[PDB]
Amino acid sequence: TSVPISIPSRNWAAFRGWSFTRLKTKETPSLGSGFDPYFTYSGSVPYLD
Amino acid sequence: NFASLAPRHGSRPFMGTWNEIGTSQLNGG
Amino acid sequence: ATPSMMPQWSYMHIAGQDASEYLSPGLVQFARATDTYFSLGNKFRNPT
Amino acid sequence: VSFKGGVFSPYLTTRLPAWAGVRQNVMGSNVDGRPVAPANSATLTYATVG
Amino acid sequence: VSFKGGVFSPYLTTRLPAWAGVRQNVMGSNVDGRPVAPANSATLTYATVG
Amino acid sequence: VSFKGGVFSPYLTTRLPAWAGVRQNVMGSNVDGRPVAPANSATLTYATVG
Repeated sequence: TSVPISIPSRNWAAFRGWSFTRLKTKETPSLGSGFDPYFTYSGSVPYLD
Repeated sequence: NFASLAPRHGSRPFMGTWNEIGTSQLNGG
Repeated sequence: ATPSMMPQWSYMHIAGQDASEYLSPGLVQFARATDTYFSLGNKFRNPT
Repeated sequence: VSFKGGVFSPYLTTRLPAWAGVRQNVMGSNVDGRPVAPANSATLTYATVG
Repeated sequence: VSFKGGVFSPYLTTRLPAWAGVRQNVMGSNVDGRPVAPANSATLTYATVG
Repeated sequence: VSFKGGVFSPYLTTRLPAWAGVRQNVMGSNVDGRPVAPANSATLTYATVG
């Protein structure tokens, strides 16, 4: 129900606003690997949409 | 000049047109 | 990462001059003459 | 150990990095169609090369 | 998954913020006396307005 | 509460400090040979002095 995100100690020099939303873990393709096993759900992934 | 109020696009301040000071919205005008 | 980031912004037009004032004075003449047919106005980063 | 008050994640969440293995460990699948082992399984510690 | 060594919270604890819902989820109560749903329940996702 | 996706520790791990009590809580032993209580047990809140 509640997740405390924190990142440390940077010059917020020319910062614009935030944007944040929520999506399923089941539809998130991992870009950092070339091939991505466990990515079963071919389902219009909101991370790319 | 009031140049410290306008949201500047770059160095030139964004100064609007001259119809952006009044209005003439009547029924059929 | 500098305590006053004016040169690093104005070098890449985060915060520098307007899109028609830093260019060489022929290129403003070129990009406005070639306005309708060969438009190159989307490559010069008008900052706000 | 034995929470019993279901307020969950009081702990600082670090981002998941971008590779396969830190997102889920459900029964995945290779690109032609046989299922690949989950990351919980100790099967996926040697390079299975067909 | 299956700790078996009961040293608990090796994880960095972030403060609980000040509102109702991050402290417990026991069977609460409204100000006149009927019980309110716990935060685990999906009943408390719409504004129940009497 | 009810993970069901066994990717574990998404949470920021803080180092265990150097003393006895933050490493395990298995059935330990005193220096001559009788077993000492685990840290889960509430027996180890008073100084047992023989």
